[PDB]
Amino acid sequence: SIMAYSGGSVMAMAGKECFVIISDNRLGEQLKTISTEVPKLHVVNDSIVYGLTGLRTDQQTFANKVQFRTEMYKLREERDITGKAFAAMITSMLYEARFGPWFVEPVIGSIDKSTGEVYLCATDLIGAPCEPEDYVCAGTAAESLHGMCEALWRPGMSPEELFEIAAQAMLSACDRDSLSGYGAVAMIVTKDKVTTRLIKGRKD
Amino acid sequence: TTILAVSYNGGVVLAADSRTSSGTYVVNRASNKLTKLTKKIYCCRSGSAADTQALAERVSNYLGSYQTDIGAGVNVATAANLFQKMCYMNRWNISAGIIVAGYDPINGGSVYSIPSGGSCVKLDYALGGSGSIFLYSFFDANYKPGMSKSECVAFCQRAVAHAYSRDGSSGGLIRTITLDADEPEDQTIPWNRSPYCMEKDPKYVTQATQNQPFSSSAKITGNRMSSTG
Amino acid sequence: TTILAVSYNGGVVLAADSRTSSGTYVVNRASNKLTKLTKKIYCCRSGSAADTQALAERVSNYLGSYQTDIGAGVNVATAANLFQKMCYMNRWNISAGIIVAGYDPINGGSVYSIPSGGSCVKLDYALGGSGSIFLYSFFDANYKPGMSKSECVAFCQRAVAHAYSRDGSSGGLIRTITLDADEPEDQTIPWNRSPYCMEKDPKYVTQATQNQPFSSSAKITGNRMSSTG
Amino acid sequence: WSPYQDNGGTTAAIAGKDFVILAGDTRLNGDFCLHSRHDQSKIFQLTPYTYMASNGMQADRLQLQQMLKYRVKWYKYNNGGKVPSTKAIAQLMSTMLYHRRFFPYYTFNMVVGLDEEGHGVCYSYDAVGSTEPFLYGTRGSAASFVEPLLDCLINRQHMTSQAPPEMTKEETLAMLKNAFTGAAERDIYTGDSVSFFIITKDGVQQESFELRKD
Amino acid sequence: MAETAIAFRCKDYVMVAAAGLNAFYYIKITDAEDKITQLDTHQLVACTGENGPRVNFTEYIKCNLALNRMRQHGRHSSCESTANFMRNCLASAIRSREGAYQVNCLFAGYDTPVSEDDDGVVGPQLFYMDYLGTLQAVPYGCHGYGACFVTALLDRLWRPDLSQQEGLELMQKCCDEVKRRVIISNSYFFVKAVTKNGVEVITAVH
Amino acid sequence: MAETAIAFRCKDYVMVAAAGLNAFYYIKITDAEDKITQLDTHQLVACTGENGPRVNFTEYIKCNLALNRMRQHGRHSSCESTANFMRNCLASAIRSREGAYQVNCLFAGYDTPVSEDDDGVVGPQLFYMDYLGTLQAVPYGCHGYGACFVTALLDRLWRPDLSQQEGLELMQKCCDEVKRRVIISNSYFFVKAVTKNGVEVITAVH
Amino acid sequence: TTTLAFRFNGGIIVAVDSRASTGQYIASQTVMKVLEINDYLLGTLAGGAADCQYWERVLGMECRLWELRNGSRITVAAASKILANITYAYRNHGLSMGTMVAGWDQFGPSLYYVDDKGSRVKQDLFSVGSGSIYAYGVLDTGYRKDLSVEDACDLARRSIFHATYRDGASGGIVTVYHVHEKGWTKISRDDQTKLYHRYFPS
Amino acid sequence: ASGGSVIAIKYKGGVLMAADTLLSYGSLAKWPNIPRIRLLGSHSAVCATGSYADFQMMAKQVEDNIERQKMYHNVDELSPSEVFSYLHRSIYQKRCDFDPCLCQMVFIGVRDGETFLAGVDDVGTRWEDDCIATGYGAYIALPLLRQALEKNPDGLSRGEAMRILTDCLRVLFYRECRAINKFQVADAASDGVRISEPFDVETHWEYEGYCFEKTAII
Amino acid sequence: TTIVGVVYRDGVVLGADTRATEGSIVADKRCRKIHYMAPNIMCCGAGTSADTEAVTNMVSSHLALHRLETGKQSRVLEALTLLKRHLYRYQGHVSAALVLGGVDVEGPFLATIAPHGSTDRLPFVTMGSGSIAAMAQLEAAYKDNMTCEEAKELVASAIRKGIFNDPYSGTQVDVCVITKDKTELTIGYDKPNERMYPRQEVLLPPGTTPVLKEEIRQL
Ligand SMILES: O=C(Nc1ccc(F)c(-c2ccn3c(N4CCOCC4)cnc3n2)c1)N1CCCC1
Repeated sequence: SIMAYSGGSVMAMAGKECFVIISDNRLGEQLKTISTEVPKLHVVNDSIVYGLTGLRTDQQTFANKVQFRTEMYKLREERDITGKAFAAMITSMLYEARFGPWFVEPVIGSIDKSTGEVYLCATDLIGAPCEPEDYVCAGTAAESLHGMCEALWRPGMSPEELFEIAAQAMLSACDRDSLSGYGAVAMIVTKDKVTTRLIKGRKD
Repeated sequence: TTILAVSYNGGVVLAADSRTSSGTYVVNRASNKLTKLTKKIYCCRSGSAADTQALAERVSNYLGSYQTDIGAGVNVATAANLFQKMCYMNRWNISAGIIVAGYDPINGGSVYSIPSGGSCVKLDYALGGSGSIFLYSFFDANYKPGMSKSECVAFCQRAVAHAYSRDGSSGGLIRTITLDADEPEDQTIPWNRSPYCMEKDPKYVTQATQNQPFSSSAKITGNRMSSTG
Repeated sequence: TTILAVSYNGGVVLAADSRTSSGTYVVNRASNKLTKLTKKIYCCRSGSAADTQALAERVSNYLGSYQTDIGAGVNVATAANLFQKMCYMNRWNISAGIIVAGYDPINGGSVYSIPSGGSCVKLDYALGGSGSIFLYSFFDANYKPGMSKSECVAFCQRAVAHAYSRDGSSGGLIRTITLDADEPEDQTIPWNRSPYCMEKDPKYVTQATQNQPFSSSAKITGNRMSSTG
Repeated sequence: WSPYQDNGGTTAAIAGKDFVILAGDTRLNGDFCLHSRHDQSKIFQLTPYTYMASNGMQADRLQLQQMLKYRVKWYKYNNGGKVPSTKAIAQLMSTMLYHRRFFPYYTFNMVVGLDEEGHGVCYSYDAVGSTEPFLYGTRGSAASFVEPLLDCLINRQHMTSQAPPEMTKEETLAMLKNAFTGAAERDIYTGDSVSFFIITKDGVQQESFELRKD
Repeated sequence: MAETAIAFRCKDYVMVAAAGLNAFYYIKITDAEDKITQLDTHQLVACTGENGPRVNFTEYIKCNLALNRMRQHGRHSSCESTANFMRNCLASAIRSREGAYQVNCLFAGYDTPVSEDDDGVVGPQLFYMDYLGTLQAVPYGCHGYGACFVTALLDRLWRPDLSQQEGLELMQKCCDEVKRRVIISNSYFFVKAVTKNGVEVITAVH
Repeated sequence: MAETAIAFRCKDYVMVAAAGLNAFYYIKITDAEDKITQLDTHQLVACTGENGPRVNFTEYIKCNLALNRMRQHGRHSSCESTANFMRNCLASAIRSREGAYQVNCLFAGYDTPVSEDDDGVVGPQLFYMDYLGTLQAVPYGCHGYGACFVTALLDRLWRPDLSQQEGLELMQKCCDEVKRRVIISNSYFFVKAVTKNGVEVITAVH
Repeated sequence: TTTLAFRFNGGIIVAVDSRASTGQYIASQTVMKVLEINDYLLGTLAGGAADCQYWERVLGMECRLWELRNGSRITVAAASKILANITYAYRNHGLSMGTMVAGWDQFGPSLYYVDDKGSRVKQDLFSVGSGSIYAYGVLDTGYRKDLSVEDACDLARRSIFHATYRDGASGGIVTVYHVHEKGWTKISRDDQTKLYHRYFPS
Repeated sequence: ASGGSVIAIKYKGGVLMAADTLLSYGSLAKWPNIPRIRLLGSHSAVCATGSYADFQMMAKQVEDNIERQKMYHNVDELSPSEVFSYLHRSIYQKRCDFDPCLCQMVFIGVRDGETFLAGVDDVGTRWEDDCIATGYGAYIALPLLRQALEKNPDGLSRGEAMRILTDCLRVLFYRECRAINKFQVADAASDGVRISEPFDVETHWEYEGYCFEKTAII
Repeated sequence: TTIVGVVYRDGVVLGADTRATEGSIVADKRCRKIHYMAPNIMCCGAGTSADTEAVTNMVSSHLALHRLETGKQSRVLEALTLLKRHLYRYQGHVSAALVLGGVDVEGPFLATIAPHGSTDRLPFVTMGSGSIAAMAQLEAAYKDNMTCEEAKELVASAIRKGIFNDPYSGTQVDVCVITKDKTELTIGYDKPNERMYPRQEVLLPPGTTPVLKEEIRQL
């Protein structure tokens, strides 16, 4: 698979007036591990963080194309792009390539700075948005992450609680995936503050 | 799909079944394969519903523009020739068995088969679709040209019914339309009033003796229809 | 190939065209697809001539041995059941649409279609071969059971003729054979005396107006048949 | 025509110190439809102390089940009434699966039961009989969801907290009820009910439990 | 894959090795083709694939870097900059009619302060690049069949603080391990290093 | 093909070299596996393929030859005889369910007079054998990627009358030319020779 | 899988990882990849876990039957051959199994690699499995004949560790054995994440 | 030659099975007068979707096995369960020989009170349920039959079970291509299995939305 | 997916399940498959979610732009023709299967657009994986001139057939009632699959997961 080549999984999770987005750290070529210090998270602004899974080339190209679009937006619009608009922009960008797609699966966490209402959006490689109340994931450990997140996740979780279940999900799911792990960088976004945490996991 | 168009004196009868099938499931039970091009020129559409609908809409639009700009009626030959060009141009891309038929006051009733190659043949009658292959022998045997308008309609309905009774890919309603000097008469025969079906034909009431009770004799009696007997 | 067998009261009529074709060339113009198994049990052979001849000879030989050792006539059911076993055992190796039909004094006239799967269906009439597909609608419309021996032969010949008029893969002579309590009556209708052909049907005398002289009018007249006109 | 068909469903087992809870959902799905919500073919008693759970293709699970039932019956006769240990049945299952490795049973088996010392154990298998004794196991459509969750909640390897006491029969049952409820929600081929079997020294105590019917 | 390239980065140099082997099917055309192209005074790329793409890629980068200096009045671009220029060029190519450049690069460099005002990275830089356009900063990395042998050896023996001398010894163990273990005869390695002073060609190690 | 075997025959010895390389995909498992199996006191076979067939073939020949001596009261079979025995065994196999033995042999031997009455060939014998069962007497011959290199070099430098010493020099040139030119690392060659006196293992040449 | 053995003056070290991986999903992190054929013989399993487990168990049966029939322990040569004869018989039946037979017989320590294609190679050092390419880099650089048993286990354990760190298909518990004149002893069984924090303390 | 869909449902004191009386040969509707439901000994009936030839052979093999055992040894006739067990093992053996019985049987029976209903696939998948269907019956009819069992959880009366079968046959007629509007219903009750004389179902075709003017493309 | 439309006396009812799936896995339990096309036109989508989203958005936008040009409520035929022509152009590579319901001045208008750009204008339609199950309920229970309640209940019944009998369909019935005047989109009209077993809250207290580094940033 072209999507499983580089490895890496990403997951995002909605709490009360906060979200956690967490990527593993591995970069690979099939089974050979190139680096153990390649988190897949990108910070658009205070309120939006996204991960890209899939073919590392395209994670990097797509992430650049997005950085271009979000910075142009910031100059033209004279404001930070919102999670909804950012997600919509990213589906537009992925669907521009329907026939010859980007091998990326973006996971977007966002938070409205005023309302405190959390927006997650995973996307497939051709832009199909998936916008659930609870959690989204992508990458090589996605089958195993869905299981962990379904089990551990509750609705109205505080940031600290949410981080723990996201970390335990990402770590436990990555322990059953050859192509993801070497711990995780998680990022706990609130209205007030953005915590970033490197999480100790296996070396495997 | 079963489509046919026969000529009577004044004009033509187009007739179709009403079933589109994704192979072995009936997606639509009440399709209208008789597709208007002008007031008095219809086509019957067999093959890819997508392809024939697209062509019929393209050709209908060209004929409408043409009719406005010449400021006269369109000839059936014109409709057939446009349809042939499109069916030929795209013969590798589309699956489209078309029958253009209609009335113009110059040539009266005309029928053109435009089959899958993009040949255009002007005929007294045309058959088309999966179900066509059933009717060639039906027409050879029972079709007599120089029918009344009424007889052609009754015959076209009896034909379509004979085809859809055997073709699995054909079924449902029999739609006809008569195109002549008069206002077009569409009519829709529902399957429960079809002129023929095998289910009601007394020929096929007695069941094949396939089952047959365990007997002390090679004499075939009937099917075993009760465990007690 | 067109083969059929209908039942009348006393017995059965098998009928068949006479053409074996290597696709588009007629290898044999006068084949006999009505193949004796016993005195009064024939089969009609469709598909691989090699495969059906081989089966018909195998089954004929088993039936002859059987008839010798039971010291009585063979039932058509027996012939059908043997032919089914062989056509089923080898269903992947052979291409063989068979119709076993015959007379036995127990069950009178009997027809069995053994199509390509190795199904064995006991029927009032059976159709087989490339040409069968033309006849299903012909029978549905024109076949009436409880025919005379003479009417069945006339009908069976008219049928085979209607099939071989439209099927390229069928043609030539129409061979029939009546099997009943009386001595078997084979007869062979040559193509020049066939009860139907499209070439002689007045319906198809007037040619399609395909050619059409270069004119100053949209009025379709006829085909251009002279360079001077 | 494929000789193979995946009939979906998940099995899971968890061993404690005196017992195994063995669980398997009851939906038997065909091609794009579902055949039954009440298929009990997934779990099969070999001995009072030893059960086999079996996923993938039903028809092969049903053959394999009978093939083992008759090897186990022969063992009773040849070993003077003595029923084979869970360990013996686990090697037998490895051996029987491998003997078919040139037209393999499309069946992801577990053998689950008490060992020599009364302690529970689960042998999970691949297609061709590679196994190991473990204290839990999962096979089937939702195995990839349930196995990480069981790793997390039993082994706790990424937790600084002190390991909870032991996990009783009722806590272990509850953990599986939860794990299946999750799998049923997210796996489209797991659902309807879970049959739980609670193998103990005393005897097998079995209770059904409802999942999302969709 | 036939031609192994090795690089690692220490406090005050990046060391790059690359197998001389040029081959045609099973015939060694030469054991001494230099795969390490100097892009600027303080930048080079051990590029490994067939000669055709390897040259057409490295020359295109080298010429566009020189062009960018001509137009930027002799301003020497950073290593992050040319690494990203190189990956964008490789990545552009995988969605082009031409197809991918089938070349795997280790792009090594020493970033010096380019003025009084330069607040940027000082020191050695090393970037692993796949043919696809995967760019990753690494302390060491390898392409080729020998990659995994040397990558493991370097995990074991590489420290960030080795001398230029401990680096030669280490590079010789890496090269020797490719010779011992890969069936493709990588009998001669070109070894270069980038220091504050620039590219130097190491002849001791081969 | 990876593993090159070379042999040539002079007035009073056959010299056989075979590459030590055993490989798994691109990983040298060892550079020093002996491909040259002694079949009798004055007979040996540089056999080159994967280890599985090479051993199963050579051992089968060796055991049948030994069995044939046990039953023939210690009579040492001629080289033509074992060459033909071997080719019939290879040829039988290409029409078997098992498939061909994927092994290429150079079967070298010295025929000594086996009694007072022996009127047969005296002296060194060399037989090229394809995996298919092609047997051909040759003055010299080679299997492997290096075959055509060494075959040309021998066409140039081989005389029928070389000393044991001029043969060592020549076998070194042959081995060296494989190392120089084949991309597959054949870094160590086992060299054996058959003389009147028997098999001797040449250590000088490698 | 990563799995290495080597001969040295103290005898044979055998070291293995513990992970069974179907390329992507980790089936198990606790697979025993050293089969203890008899008291003086060790197999290693790589490739198809079933194929190796089955055929090493057969080998173990032939080795035990040998000991019953002949009243003496089988040689490593003969045990490696028995397995090479199986894998050669099944050479075009798509077995996947790279194996090492390591033992101490009458003729001292012997180590053989045995492939799925019937290869049977006798050398002083091997590594087998997806992570061999990694193990070999560490193993070849640190390998001498004159190693102490302590230092030979260290080398082995580090060599497996460095494969587990880099190979996706390799991981879990780094088990090390020592084959000596008195048989084999299981030296150590260490988790490869604990080994990371031992070998790289910072 | 192929059988279309079979549908079956348990009612209070028996099982109804229904099938079109049609064998198709591809698209072609070859024979509309085929008795597709077959009685197996005294208690059981069987009907198959798929190769009529494979059904004809299997049904023969089974029906012999039942009559032989009963007649040779003075034993009680095989139960529905046991006849079905034999049919299942037979079909699975054929898929293990790569000579499959390329049809999905539905199997009904009643010994005493004991009411048996089960399905078996080409590959030897088998399932008992309160309603079974094969072919397009599985995709079309099952949803409706299952809904009728969910609504009447105590159990259906013969009338309610017949009303729902008839409504499923109507839909199969509308939506299965290779169908005719001529059915037979096997009814396994205590006395044994009866097969109905063939019947048709009333069909609605005159919705105002099926008129020529609405359904027109142009 | 199972999406359903019926024409009733006063308008159209559309119906959809809610389960989105990545392969064999439910990505979103409560995703909305009934898309706004215009004030008087809705459009349920099956097939490739990306394509259904893109084609439905593209058209709704064109209809909106065209509504400013005409000053005239968008006709369901205009919507239908824009989807057909788009889908046809792409030869089914844009794999959007659609159920377009609306009520213009010509009256209730319900149609399918197949991915290849075929249309069937019918009084009851189904698309998606659970189309056949749903259609069985519709063929069994549809009559002409249903009340709004009869029609909503029938559509929910049809969707439920997909939910329970198709694996790709699930969760709840979203229903939409387009009448001449207004468009009422009821989300979870029917929720047959509530909660079996209340979620066992596994408690992981803060500091459970070991953390190497931590950067806090205040805003
Ligand atoms: O490695 C082998 N020999 C050898 C022989 C036969 C084999 F089957 C396999 C082999 C095969 C699949 N292996 C896996 N797979 C890969 C693919 O991803 C999933 C997990 C993991 N490990 C594996 N090792 C190894 N040797 C290296 C040099 C000496 C011999």
